[PDB]
Formats: sequence, C-alpha cells, structure tokens
Amino acid sequence: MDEKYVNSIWDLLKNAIQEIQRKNNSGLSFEELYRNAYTMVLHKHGEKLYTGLREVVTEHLINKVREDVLNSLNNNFLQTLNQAWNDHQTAMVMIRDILMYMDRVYVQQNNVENVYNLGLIIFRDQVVRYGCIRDHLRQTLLDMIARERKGEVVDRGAIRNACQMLMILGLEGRSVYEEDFEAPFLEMSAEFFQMESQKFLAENSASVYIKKVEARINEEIERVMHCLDKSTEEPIVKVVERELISKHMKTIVEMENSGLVHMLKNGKTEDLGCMYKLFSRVPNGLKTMCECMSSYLREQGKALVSEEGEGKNPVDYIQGLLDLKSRFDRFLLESFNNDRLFKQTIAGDFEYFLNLNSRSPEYLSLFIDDKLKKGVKGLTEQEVETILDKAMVLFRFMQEKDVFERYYKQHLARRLLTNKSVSDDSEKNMISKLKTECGCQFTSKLEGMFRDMSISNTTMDEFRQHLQATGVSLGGVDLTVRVLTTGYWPTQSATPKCNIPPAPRHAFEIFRRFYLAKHSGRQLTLQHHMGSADLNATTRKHILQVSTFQMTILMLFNNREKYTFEEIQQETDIPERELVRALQSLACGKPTQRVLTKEPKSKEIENGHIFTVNDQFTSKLHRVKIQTVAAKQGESDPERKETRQKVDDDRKHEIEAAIVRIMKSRKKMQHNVLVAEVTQQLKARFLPSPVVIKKRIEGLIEREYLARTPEDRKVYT
Amino acid sequence: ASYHISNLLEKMTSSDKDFRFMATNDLMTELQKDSIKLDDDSERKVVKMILKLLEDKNGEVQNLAVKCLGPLVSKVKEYQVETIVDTLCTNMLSDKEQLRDISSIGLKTVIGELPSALAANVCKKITGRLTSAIAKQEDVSVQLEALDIMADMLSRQGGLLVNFHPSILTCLLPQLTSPRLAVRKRTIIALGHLVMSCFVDLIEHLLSELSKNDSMSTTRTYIQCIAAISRQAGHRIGEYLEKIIPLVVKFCNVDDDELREYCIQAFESFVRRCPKEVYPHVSTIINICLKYLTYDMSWKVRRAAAKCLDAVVSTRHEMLPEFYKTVSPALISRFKEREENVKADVFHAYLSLLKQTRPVGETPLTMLQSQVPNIVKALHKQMKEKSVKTRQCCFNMLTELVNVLPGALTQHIPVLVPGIIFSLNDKSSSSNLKIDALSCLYVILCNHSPQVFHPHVQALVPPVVACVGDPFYKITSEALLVTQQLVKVIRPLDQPSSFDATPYIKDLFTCTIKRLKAADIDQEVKERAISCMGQIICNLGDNLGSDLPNTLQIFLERLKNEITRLTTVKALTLIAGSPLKIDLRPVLGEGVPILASFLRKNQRALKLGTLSALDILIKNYSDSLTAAMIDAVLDELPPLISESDMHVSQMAISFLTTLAKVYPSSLSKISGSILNELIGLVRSPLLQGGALSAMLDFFQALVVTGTNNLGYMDLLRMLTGPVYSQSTALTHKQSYYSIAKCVAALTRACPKEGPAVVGQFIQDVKNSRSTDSIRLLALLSLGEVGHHIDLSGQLELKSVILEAFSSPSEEVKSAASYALGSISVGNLPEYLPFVLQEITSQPKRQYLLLHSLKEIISSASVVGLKPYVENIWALLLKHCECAEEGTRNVVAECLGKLTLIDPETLLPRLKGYLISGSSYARSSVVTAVKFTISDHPQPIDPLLKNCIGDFLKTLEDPDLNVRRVALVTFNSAAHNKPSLIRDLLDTVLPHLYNETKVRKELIREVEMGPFKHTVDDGLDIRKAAFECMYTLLDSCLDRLDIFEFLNHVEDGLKDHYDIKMLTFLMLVRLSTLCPSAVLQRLDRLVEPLRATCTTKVKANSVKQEFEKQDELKRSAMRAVAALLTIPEAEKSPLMSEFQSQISSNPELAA
Amino acid sequence: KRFEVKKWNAVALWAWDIVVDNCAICRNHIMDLCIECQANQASATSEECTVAWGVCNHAFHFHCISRWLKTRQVCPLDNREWEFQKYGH
Ligand SMILES: [Zn+2]
Ligand SMILES: [Zn+2]
Ligand SMILES: [Zn+2]
Repeated sequence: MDEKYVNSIWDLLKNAIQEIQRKNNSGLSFEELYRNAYTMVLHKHGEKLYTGLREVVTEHLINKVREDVLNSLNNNFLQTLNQAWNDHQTAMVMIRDILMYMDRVYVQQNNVENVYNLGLIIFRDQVVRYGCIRDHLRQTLLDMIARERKGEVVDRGAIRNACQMLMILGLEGRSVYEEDFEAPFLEMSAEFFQMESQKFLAENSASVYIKKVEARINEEIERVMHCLDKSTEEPIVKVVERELISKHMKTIVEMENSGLVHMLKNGKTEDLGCMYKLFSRVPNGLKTMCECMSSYLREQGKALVSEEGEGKNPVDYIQGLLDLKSRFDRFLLESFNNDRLFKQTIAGDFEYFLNLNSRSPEYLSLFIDDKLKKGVKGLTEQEVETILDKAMVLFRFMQEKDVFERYYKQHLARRLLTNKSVSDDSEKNMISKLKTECGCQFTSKLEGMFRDMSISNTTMDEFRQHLQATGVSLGGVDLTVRVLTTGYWPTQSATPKCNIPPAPRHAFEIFRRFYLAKHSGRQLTLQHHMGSADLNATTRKHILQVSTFQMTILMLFNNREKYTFEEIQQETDIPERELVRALQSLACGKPTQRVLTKEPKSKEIENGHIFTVNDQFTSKLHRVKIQTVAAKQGESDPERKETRQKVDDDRKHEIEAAIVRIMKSRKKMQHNVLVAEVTQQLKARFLPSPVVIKKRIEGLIEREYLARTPEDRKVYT
Repeated sequence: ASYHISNLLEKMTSSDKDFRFMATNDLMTELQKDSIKLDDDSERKVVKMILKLLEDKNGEVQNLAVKCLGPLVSKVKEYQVETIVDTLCTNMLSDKEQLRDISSIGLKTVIGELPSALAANVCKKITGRLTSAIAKQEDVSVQLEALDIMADMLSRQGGLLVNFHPSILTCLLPQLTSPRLAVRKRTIIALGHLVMSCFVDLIEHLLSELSKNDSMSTTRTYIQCIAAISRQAGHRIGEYLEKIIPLVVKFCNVDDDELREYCIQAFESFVRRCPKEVYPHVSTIINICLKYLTYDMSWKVRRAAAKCLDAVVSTRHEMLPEFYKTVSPALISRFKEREENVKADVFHAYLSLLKQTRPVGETPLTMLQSQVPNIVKALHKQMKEKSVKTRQCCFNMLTELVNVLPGALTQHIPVLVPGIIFSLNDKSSSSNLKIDALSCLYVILCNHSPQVFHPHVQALVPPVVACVGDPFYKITSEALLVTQQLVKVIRPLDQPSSFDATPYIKDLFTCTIKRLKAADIDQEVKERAISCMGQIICNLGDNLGSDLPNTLQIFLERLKNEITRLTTVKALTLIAGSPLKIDLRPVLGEGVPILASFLRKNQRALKLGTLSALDILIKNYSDSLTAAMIDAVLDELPPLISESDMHVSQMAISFLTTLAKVYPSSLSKISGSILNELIGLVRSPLLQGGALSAMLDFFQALVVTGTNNLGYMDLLRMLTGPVYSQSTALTHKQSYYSIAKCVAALTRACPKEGPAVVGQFIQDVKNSRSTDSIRLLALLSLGEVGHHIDLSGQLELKSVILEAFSSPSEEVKSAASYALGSISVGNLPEYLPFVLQEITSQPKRQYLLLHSLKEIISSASVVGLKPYVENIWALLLKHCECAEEGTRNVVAECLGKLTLIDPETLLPRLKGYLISGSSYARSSVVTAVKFTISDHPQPIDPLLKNCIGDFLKTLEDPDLNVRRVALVTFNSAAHNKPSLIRDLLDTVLPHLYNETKVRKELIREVEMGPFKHTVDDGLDIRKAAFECMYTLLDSCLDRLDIFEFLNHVEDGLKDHYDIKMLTFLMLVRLSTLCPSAVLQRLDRLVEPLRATCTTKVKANSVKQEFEKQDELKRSAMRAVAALLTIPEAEKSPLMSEFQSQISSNPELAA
Repeated sequence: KRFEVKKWNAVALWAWDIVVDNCAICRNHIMDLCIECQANQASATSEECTVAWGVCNHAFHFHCISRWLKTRQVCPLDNREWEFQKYGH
C-alpha cells in the first residue's frame, strides 16, 4: 500500500517493542503486533525491518546496558551483569516470537541469522567484547577465583551463572568463551599450581604431601563442577596433572625421609595405594614407580643373597624369602589392585636375584623337607597348604630345576625311609603340585618311588604270612627289610660294608632266600648305610634306637665291654673313616643323655680308649631315639661338589638325549639354528647354557651322526 | 600342511619315541599359530592319535600330547571338544592308575583353554559325568579326582552352570559325612567354589539345610565346613551369621579339642563383618578359650583365641576403651608366655592393639601408661627366656610401645637396659635378634631423654662396640646407628651436661675408624659409618686426640663416590656450626671445588645439601676462603638458579647473602653473574614468601657492601630501566610487586634517600609520555618505601598521591590506594587525619580511600593506633551511607579489621548497633562480623564464637534484604570454622528453612500483566540458603538433622533452574556422604527428577532453550546415576524406562 | 645277654639280570669298561664310561647301550622301551 500505512505500522511496532523492553509492557497487546508483522512481511520489505531491528537493539544496548554496567563496575558488577542478561533474554523471548514468525520466511529466503542469534551476537559485540568491560570482567573473575582457591567463600552461583551465560552467548559452542578468556584463566591456574607445589615440596615429607595434593586435586574437581560450568575438565585436568605430578615425579619418590623406599621399609600401606592412585593417572608415572620398585627389590636381594659369609639356617632363610614374596603380593593386592606392570617387574626381579646363588634350590628343598615331615608349628592343614603354595610360587621364579629335583629326591631318600617320617597322604599332594609347577621329564619316577613302597609293604605282609606258615627259625622275629631297587632310588656311597647283627643275619638271609625263590632272577644285597633298628636294653627294660651304623658298635659293646678302636677295627671287617662319624654320635658332642661314655674325655679320637655305659636316662620309657642323624643341614663342601658334578654330567647326557632326536627328526642346521631349538626344548629344565652345546655338537660326529651334518659348509660332512 | 599331519600320524604309529616326540612338538607348534590344514577328515585322526598318545607309553610324549590338546581344544570344533572331554572323563572314572591322573591333568587344560556359548554345552557334559563320578559309592581316589576337577570347574567357570547348580547340590551335600577325611575337605572347597558363583536361592537352601541338621550329630568337619562357607560368603551372610552365632557358642560350650575350629569360625565370621553387638559374643567365647590351659593338643585352641583377639582389636576401633581396659591387661600380660607360638601371636595381637592406641575422659595415653608397668615386667620375664623368637618378639613389642608413647618406660629403663646388654652378647642367636635388639635400643635412646640414660649408657658401651666389630654388616649398621644415638645422648650440645665420656669417646672412635676405612663393604654400612663418624667428630671432638686430621682426610677420600656423596655432604653440614668447633681448613680447601662440581649433578637433594654445606662453612668458619674456589662456586650457581626450582633458588640466594658479608671479591663476581641471572629471575611471577624474603636480603646486603660499580644510583637505573623500556605490559601482574618490594628493600638498605623519592615523584607526576606501567611501578615502590622509611615531607606527598588516584585505569587507582595505605603506617599522626578528612570530604575518594583505609588497618602497627582506631570507627559508623554497595563492603571489612584488635570493648558497641541500627546498619555489622572470620585459629575464638552466634541467631529472621546478607555470612562461617557454630546449627535450621521454601508474596506476578513474567526478588536469599546447605554437609554432617534436609532438597527440586542444579549437586554429595540416610527418601526424591525428565518444550522456542533444557536433563540424569551409585540397595521405584529421547541421556553421560 | 636285638628296619637292594660278572651286550663285566674302551688310559678323561640304569632295572655300560641304540631300542632282555633313569653304579 502507501508508504504512510507501512511507516505508521513500523513506528507503532517500534513503540511496542520499546515498551516490551522497558519492563512496562503490561498495557500492550500481542495480536496487534502479530498483525503488524504479517502486513510488514507480505509486502517484501523485510530488509528495512531487519535493519530497524538491529538499529533499535544496538542503540538500546549502548544507551542502557553499556551505561549501567560501567556505572556499577565496582558494586555488584556480576550481579548487574546478570540482571542485564536476564532482562535482555526476557525481552528477547517475545522479540523472538514476533521476529521469528517473520524469520521463518527470512531464513528460508535470505539465509541470515535468526533474531535471537542476532541479539546474542550484538550483545556480545557491544558489552561482553567491549574495550573496557572485557578487562574488568576478566580481572574480577580471576581475582574471585584466586581468593576462593585461597580458602575464602565467594558467590559460586554467580560464577555458575556467568559460565552458563558465556555458554549461551557462544552460539556455536566453545568458541568466544575459550579463546582469549581461557588463556589468562589457565595461565593464572598453572601459575597458582606451580606456586603451591613449589611451596609444598619444601616441607620435608611426601606422606603428607601426597594426601594434601590429592585434597587439592579433589577440590579442583569440586570447583570445576559447582563453582564453574559443566565442562572445564580436560584442559584443567591436563594442566594440573602436568604441573604437579609430572614435576614432582623425579623427586617425590626418592626422598631420604617419607620416600618410596622408606615407606616400603616400615610397612605403610595406605600411602602406597594412594600414591598408586595418583601416579597411575599421570603419564610415565607407573614406569618410574616400577623402576624404583625394582631398584629396591634388587637392593634387598643383594642384601639377602650375599655370598660372603654363610651362616644362615636353611628353613629360616627361605621362610624370610617366602615372607617377603607374600608381603609384596599383599602390597600389590591392596595398593596396586593387582597391576600387571608391578607383577611383571617383581617376577623379573625374583628371576634375576634368585639364580645368583647355586644354593637356592638346595635351601628351598631343605625348607620343604623340614616343613613336610611333621610340623608342630602350624599343625593344621590350612597353614601347611598356604606355605606349600607360597613355596611353589617361589619355585616358579627360579631356574635350574635339575638340582632342585635332585635334592628333592635325596630328601625323599633321607626322610622317606628313616623309620616312619612321612604323613602318608601329603607326599601325593606335593607330587601333584610339582606336576603343575615345572615340566614333566620327571614326576613318574617319584610316583615310581611310591610304587616301590607299595610293593614293599605287600611283600612285607606276604612274607610275614609265608614265615608264619613255614617258621624257619627264630632269627626273623620282628623284621621289616624293605625291598629296594637301584634305579629309582638315588645312589648311596660305595656300601662301606660293616658287621651285621649275628642273630638278625639269619633273618636277612632268610628274607633274601625267600626273594631268590619269589621271582628268582634278582641279584640282592643290603644297604648297610641306610635303615634303622631297635635294641632292647635292661631298673627297667627300655628299648634304644640305632641308625644304620649304631647297631654294630652297640652289639660290639653288648657282647664284650672294655673294647677300644683297635678292638672294633680288628675282628669285625670294618669300613673306612665313616666309622668315626658313626662312633662320635654316641660320645662326642652329646647332651646329658649319653648311652656311651669313655674315660678319656676329649674331642679328638684316640686309639686306646675304654668305652663304658652311663645311665643318663632322663626318658623313663621304653622308646628313646638318637637324633644325631640328619642333624646338620649345611650340605658341606664335598657332598656339594660331588652332587654338582653329578648334575653336570646329567645335564650333559640329557643334552645328548635331546640333540640326537633334534637331528634325526627335523631338517638340519643353518650353522646357527639347531642350538636355538635345543634350548627351546630344554628352557623349562635349566639355563640355555650356550657353550656346552656348542662344544659337544661336534662330540657325536664321531659315533652316530648321520645325514647332512650341521657344519657342512663346503660339503655335506 | 595336510602332508605334515600325515607324516606325524605315521611317526606316532611306527612308535619311534624320538619321532613321536618331534611329531608332537611339530603338532603343538602348528596348532599354536593357526592349525595349518585341519579339515574335518584330518581332525578325526589327530584327536584319535592324541588320545592314544595320552594313553600308551613314555611320559615325554604324554605331556606334549596334553599340550597339543590345549591349542586343539581352542582351534577345534564343537563335536571333537565334547568327544575328548567324554574320553578323559571315562579314563579318570575307570581303572588304570596312570590314565586317572593324566586325564585329570588334561581335563584341567580343557577348562583352562576354553572359557561362553561354545563351552556351555561342553561344561554341561563335564558336570553330567562328574555328578555320577561323585556318587556315594566308595571309590576314594575317583571322588578325590572328581571333586578336584569339580571345584576346578566352579573356580574357572562361574558365570555359567547356573542350571546344573541344584543337581550338584543334591550330590554334594550328602558327601560331607564320608569316613575318609580328605574328601570332606575337598567337598568344603567345592561348596566354596560353588558359593562364589552368584546363585542366591541355592545358598539360602543349603543354610536352612545345615540349620535343620544341627541335631546332635558327631561331626567336626561339618563345623569347619560351615566355618569355611561363612569365610567364603564374605559380606552377605550377616543374618545367617546371627543365626549360627548361638549354635557356634553352644557347640563351643561342650568340652572338646576342636575349640580351635569353633574359634576359627568365630574369628572369621567376625573379621569379615562390621556389626554393633557380635564382637562381645565372640570376645566372651575366646576369653574362655584362652583361659582353657589345663595341662597334648590344647595349644591350637589358645592359638585360635589369640588370632581372634588380634582381629577383634584391629577391627572395632570405636569400641576400644572399655574392652581395652577389661581384657587386654589381665589376659595378655598374665598369658604373655607359653611355649613357642600362642605366645608369639599373643604378642601379634598386642601389636595390633598398640597400633590401635596410636591416633598417629580416659584417653588412649592413660590406659597405655597403665599398661606400661605390667608390660615391662612381662617382657623382662620373657627376656629371661633363651629362645630367639621370644626375644625378637619382645624387641618388636618394645619398638612399637615407644612409637605410640614417647615416655613409655622412662622409669623402666634401669629395668630393661640389662636385658639389652644380655641380648647383645654371646650364646649365638644373632640371626635377626641382633637387628631387633639394636633397633629397639636405638628407638629407646632416641625417643626418651638422656637424663635417665647417662648411667645406663655408661654401663652400655662395650657391647655396642662388639656389635660394631661384628663381621656381619647389617648388625654393623644398626650398631653404628645405636652409637650415633648414644653419642647424641652423652653429649647434650643443646641442654646442659655434666657426664664425663673420655674412654667411651676413645672406644667408639676406635671402632668407627676400624669400620670406616674399609672400602670393601656394602653401601648401607658405608653410609651408616660415615654418618656415625661425622656425628662422632661433631659431638666429641674436643677431647679427641691427633686422629682428627686423619679422619678428616678420610672423609675427603670417601666423599668422592656415587653413593656416599649424600651422606658425606650431610655429615659435612653436621660437622659445621657445632658448639665444639672443628678445624676444617684442609676440608674447605679441597671440598668447596668438589662441592661446586657436586652442584652440577641435577640431583635436587644433592643440590640442597651442598648448598647448605657451602653456606654453613662460609657462615661460621669464614677464615680459609681464597679466590679460586669461591670463583668456582660463583660460576657454578648461575646454571643452578632458575625458575624451575624456587627452593633451590632460595638456598642459593641465602648462600649469596652470607657470602656477601664474608668475601669482598666474591661480591663483585656475584654482582656480574648473579645480578644478570637474578634480573632474569625477578620478572618471574612466582617470587613469593620464601624466595622473596631471600632476594630482599640479597639486595640489602649486596648494596650496603662494596660492589663492582653497583649500589643505589647504578642498580636503581638498572631496575626501573627494564620496565620503562617494556612500556606495554610484557609481563602479567607480579613483576611490578616484586620490583617494588626489591626497590623498597634497596632503599631501606642505605638511607641516602631523597633522590630516588623525588625521581619517583617526577615519574608519577610527569604525565607526558609516561606509560601506565611506569605509573604503577612508581606508586607501588613509593608506598613500599614510605612503609618503613617515613616519607614525611619530601616535596608533596599529598599532591602526587591524589594525582595518581584520579587515574583512568583501575589498576593505577588500586596502586595509589595501596601506596597511601602503606604510607600512613609509619607516620600515622600526620597521614591518618588526612585520610579521615578526605574520606568525609569527597564521595568517590570516600570509597577509594576506604579501600586505602582497609589496607591501612591490615598493615598497621598494634600499639600506635588506639585513639586513631576510635576515630576511624567513629567515621566508619558515620560513613554507613548506601551510595554503592561496594562502599558498604569495604567499610564492613574495615570494621572487621578494627574488631580484630582490642575486640573486648569495641564488640559490645557493634552488637548494640546491630540491635538498634537500621537495615543497612544491620547489613554493615553482619558483614563486618562475616569478615571477622579468619582462616586459621586466632585468640579471638571464644568471644567471636558467642557473639557471632548471637549475631546469626538474631539476624536470620529480619527483612529479605538483611536476610540474604546474614545467610552469606553464615555460609562463610560454616565453611571456615565448624568450631564456632556447634549448638548454633540447631537454632539456624528453623530460620534457614523459613526462607529455604518459596515465598508467595514476593513473586508479585507483575511488570508484565498479559505477558506473565515471574520476577522473584527472593531467589537471591534462596540461592544463598542452598549455598549454606552445601557447606553444611561439606563441613558439619555428623550432628546435622537429615530428614528435614532431604524434605527441603525435595522442595528445592521443585524450585527454579539454579536451585534445581544446586539441589542436583546436593543430592549427589548427600547420597555419597550418607547412602542409608538417602535411601529412606530415594523414592521421594525420584518423583521430582522423574517429572523433570518428562517435561517437554514447545517448538515455538529456540534451540538455545533446547540446549538449556538438555543441560537440565543431563544434570538430572547425573543425579539419577549418583542415586544409583548407592550399593544397589533399592532396585525399586520405576527402573529407567527405555524411550527414544531419554535413553540418549545416559548413553552420552557414560 | 645284657642287650638283645628285637627289631630291624633295614632295606634290601635288588637288581635284574644285569650279571655283575659279564655285561649283557659286551660280556666283560658290570664295571671295568666295555669292548669299545678296553684300557683305562689313552684319552679317557677320568674314564667317561659309566653304567646306565633304566626303569627295567637292567644295567649296561653307557657306551654299550648307546651304540646299541643305533637300530634297536627294545631293551633286548625284555620288551620294554628302555627309558633312561640313572647313570653310574
Ligand atoms: Zn658292556
Ligand atoms: Zn629292560
Ligand atoms: Zn665304553
């Protein structure tokens, strides 16, 4: 229509929106303004209406808000800014309904921003991005945040509302809100972080530092949520992480006092878990933690695996190692929540420091033998089972299993056959646990040793029944002579043959003849240095005990007294120096329970010394044993080296047993490949030992090496 | 390849053991990668050969065949797995000794290599065969293996087999009465492995079963069975435990040797539960069991009883006093001995009780000192015993005893010193007994006072010399520590001493030199010996002979190591600054260069140690310094001092300070290099407290002494110049403050003042081309120097001050206010009337000099203020005008700071003005008492406590304007000091809840009649009230009333947006703090947030309001997640419907 | 007599048809080397030729049984496969 009608419409619409924004629009109608918009938009004159919208909004902002916020910059600055935001939004809602009714067609045709977005942008450009309000708002926000971090209370809800306001003002997301504001904000944050951490490292301890820095971390997160907005996480977390924990990583765990080593010494358990909880969050914190763990463990091992000076008891030494292992397992369980890295590093350290001694399998075997026979300490089966499991766990992180099982077999030879020194049920449990702890090139020989016991007592009862049916003579009254095989049973010495009880001689001859008629082909014999017997003494009739070399000297005393070394060496066909160990068990180094006394009281052995018997009978019963046998657990030097060389030739022969097959089956060598495979086959048994295999793979070329020999080079050798 | 499989089959058949072994190894390797060529047909023969290899011959082939079965099971199909499972089952169920155990080992690898749907039908068949295998028929070995693999299947497969669980129940329950004693234990393990597997009905069933079964049946293994099943149940068996408790105490009543087992039940049942009445019952039973020694197999009973005592104490910390008093002295002290083990774990129980009397009416210290006497008699009596474990345990008890009580056995030192001498001698028993004895001696020596020690130390020396001479190095190190403590005990270099020590110094010095000059022992003993000899020299060097130079050169020689460096540096710090001065000229001459070299090791501890050693040498000795080594160290510092380490920087600065008053040439060397470096350092914004004071001293001393062309004139131009050329602030904020304080310290160093003050005057008044940075610097330094050096006349103070005050930059105005505030203190009679007159004169200077007056009161003296303070408070009361609320705030701060000094007389007038003042007056007084709150304890606590309590209880129900003010004050008080509110909390609740709810009188439904705006005018108080509720649960929770709190966080959930979010956070925290106290109203709180997560918005709105509502909904969903974070105790209200819109919220929130 | 022996807990060792007089392969002896070694000297190196014991308890010289292991490994005195269990008497 005419320009007068449209200009009057625009004038009254401007008056109406001014009344809307002036908080005095009670006396106003909405239908009339919606009609104004319809008749203004049907005429295709939206450009002038949008320009007038922009002009009136910006002139309002500059006149009212820019004056009000600047006038009260020091009194309720955030409060008047919040009020201006609320008033602007509550005018913008109705401005939005009207100019959005027109902005439908406007944005479907002119591809411009909507009225609400236009108001947001113009407010950002005119107030929040103002040349003076920016700096004052930044300064007051930073000062209030810093004074809140100091410990004082500020209006955290005001900061919440301001952050939400900047969120809605961004209109895209994290654009304006970040950029400039975030930079000095995070700069002030990192400055504060360093100033607090440098203060906090200068106390003395780390036990209180780690608690206090965890409290600081928690309070940062509390402010992040309540005081600030919803996000503000990733940059704040990253900067506080890098500025506290990454900076303190090198020095907070190596302090002389309240350091990681010290808190591992006394046994602090909350501190270790809390330090894990903090340093598992920082990059490469677990790495330095496990490095310090390994350093401490290696230091402790070198303190314990020291070879200069050997006086440690076997059971005690291994029990200490077991305690350390279980304590570190419990530490990892509570503090490190069973972390893989710490388990791997402790396993590696154990493998590294348990093979530094050739005694470790010896001592572990001694400990298992001591705890296996019969233990009054921890009699119930639960503690025995836990100790057994820890012993097997220690056996896991240990190489060179050959000497371990050789000593285990020797322990079976010693304990198994003494009189009744087994529990009759737990040896199968040990065999089963060993079956699932190493490889299986054995175990069937230990169960084969159990087959020998079974046939032994079946033959015992069958021979007793046969003797009852026959009744040859009175020699075999109470005879228990175990049928023993040479193979499974470990080798004893060169059977130092000794005098055999004259009456029981008939019993042993009868038993041997019974077995030479049982299956006939069995070259039998007696192991003189093994076994035991009971001698009846005679005021009460008590029964003594003898261990495989006592009975001969005892009968030599019983038949005739006033004997000496010449008497026991002359008419008895008696063995070598082992006799002196056999004899000293009765007189030399004896407590006040002596069954044999001599007039020449001296430590050394004489020739013409008279032997007598003293009462010394504290045990007024019919069952007294001598405990000189299996007394020392030191495993002295000569037996050490002979068993070491026995193990050496056993290793060397098993190497051949594998080497022959690893030629006979697979294709031949490329001069450097077969040793890797032969070590792969035998890694579970012992160390690779890359020198002996090299030295003897040319040891069988002379005898039984066929096909293309490995060192063919020029021609198949 | 298929050909490879053919070849290995052929070898196995031929029966060649080498070929069989290598074929099996090749089979394992090829199956491990990806089962190369294993078709249905080829699979039918490989499993046949694998089973045959399992059954036939040499054990080497057998284990490799078991290994192949592993990869096979994993890389084979459903039929073949089932087949091999059935075959292993039949092998173990039939005869043939070997087949049984090898098949049992194989079946373990089956359930180990197969975890799921594939293994479900697989394990079903295994369970089916095992159920028939565990029949009641006597097949002892067969059931042994069967229960083994049975508990195995439960242990590794627990997430499945839920259907077969009743079937294994019906065949496992009647297996607990078999005569053979091992299968009963295996069945207990089976039921434990069965109860781990989360099947509820089952456990209730078997519990009712054993309940009905308690009918006089002769069986103890079933008692230990229920013991172990309770052990494995963990934290769900509280009610069933309450059920069995009468049964177990009744079964323990009858005299039997298995009191050990029933006490195992009792202690386990109690150790894994946190009750409120079960401990008495358990304690009663084991006190009986510990008294149970009559005359054997009765030791295990007492062992169990002592373990139970340990558990009891370590767990019920809140019940300590009465139980401690009534059981521990009598029982533990009287039975502080038996044979080997019950004695030992009785000591272990007392060790846990010692750690419970450690917070580190009748306080723990009182009952501890009550325990002490009988304890010392008992441990001495134990010392009479010969066993090594006994003495070691007594040593540990003694160590812990003095760790929980400083004085502990002060009167008993004469009693237990002979025991220590005895344990430090022959008859072997060294092991760890020597280590324990030496550690106990060290603790006893260090913790108490030498006053009771010198006699029994003079009676103590020879044995510790013997332990030092002991070949073992651990005992040597412990003895070295003991000698160090003893020498600290014979000397007292701090408190007066009279005890003569010459022969003991002789002997101790002899053993220390013998141990020290080894160079062949471990690092620990080396460090201990070095520290001990350093202490030897430091304490007892005045009676020492001619061995001092030899030992000192030995210290030099041993210093040059990689491990001994830190200990030697510490000993060098200790040897210096000693009452008994030690000639250290050769050391200085050869160590200052080596310490300078030590500086460049990037080792923080080493840096600090060598810095302190150099400082202390230059401090006391200050005699053998020449140019060479001082030049070396002064060249060494500049790399050391840096922004990355302010504490090391502080130590280096302090070394510079002391050296400044020692070497004249060093001052010039420092001038050059250190002045360059510290000029670089000053501009850093982290200069504070420690380092600030240090640098201030550095400049003070450097300027007051002679320096290379460096003083006032020179340095002042080299301080202002940088910032003047900087012009546009290139720093951030703190460089100006640091430079101003440095200039102030420099000015007060030499009082030839008047040039510099006039120059700063010109700079502040020369408006032409003077940067705001220049202005800031000038004003700040001016105020800082006026602080101490009364600027007094010096041209025009007033003019310059007001000129800088009227600045267009707010920072310049703040600097001017701070400068005036600092000026007034020092010349108060002249400058303070100025402040009053101008505050009462101008209305803008009113506010600005009110800030300056706050500064004035904060940084003034404490003696020359009283009449001035009275005038200040008179003006402050008169100047309560409401032009701006900021003026009200600053005047309130000034009133509070005035109250801090002489509160006694001024406070009652403040309360009276509260009572009789106007609304703005009440706001002023309550804000003043708000900021009267400190952050740390002050001697104002009682009066301020009572009076701020009166303030808050009187000013929490006034007008809405004054209401929110008192609310924010109470918020501040609650956050800062919980210890001044106390009873006020109960009186605050009603007043706070009055405004906590919505007020339907202030909405006014106005300013838009037709258009319906709801302006609240009460949201300010509501936000403040809910902020107080946040700080309430944050500081004081134990005595806070919960029910009303939860009702009105519900009403807050019915409130507006900001209160909605605040209540969401409140709910999250409160549900976390007190879970059970939130479960009562979890459903009640669920109603509001459910209505919140259903409210929709019309399409008429704009997408920004949509993001707002999405934020609200996400906060509500986080609140729901927090309410679900309670340990699953409700599973009730509506259970989170899945819809197209809401379901996105938890997806994006997880 | 003053003292009389009542009980014994001895042990009896037994061996299969090893024939201490003559080897089962070389027919020389259970000890004192084999046909492939003859004398004691001439590069014996502490005489690295011991007796081998198996699970069949049959004992031969290590050289004898190792040289026999070329073709047959069936323990000719029996039908067992001749495991290796021991080295030396
Ligand atoms: Zn032969
Ligand atoms: Zn044979
Ligand atoms: Zn030979």
